Amino acid sequence: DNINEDIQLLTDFEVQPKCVGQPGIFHLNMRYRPPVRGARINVNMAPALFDNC
Amino acid sequence: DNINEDIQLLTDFEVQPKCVGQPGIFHLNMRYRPPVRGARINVNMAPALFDNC
Repeated sequence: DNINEDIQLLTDFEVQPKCVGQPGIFHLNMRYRPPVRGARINVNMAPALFDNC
Repeated sequence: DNINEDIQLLTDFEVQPKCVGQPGIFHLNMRYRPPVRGARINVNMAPALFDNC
């Protein structure tokens, strides 16, 4: 949808309070869309027999 | 005379009103020319006797 807003990387400094976050710790949030299984295909056949309608 | 315009085939959809014609019904018009009997031969003999007329 938006790879820029789906994957975010923050340091531990911008997640934890002031002077509490530790250096070298990162927080990666990834909002991805995996393939789905595919459960049912509801097919609705509608035979058309008329030519002038 | 014209075999294309003498033999015409229409579906029932292009003959009946909208959504009224039934599928699988055809209308064949054939305007043919049958042999005629042959009733009389009016023969008109005209003997010609002159050479310079």
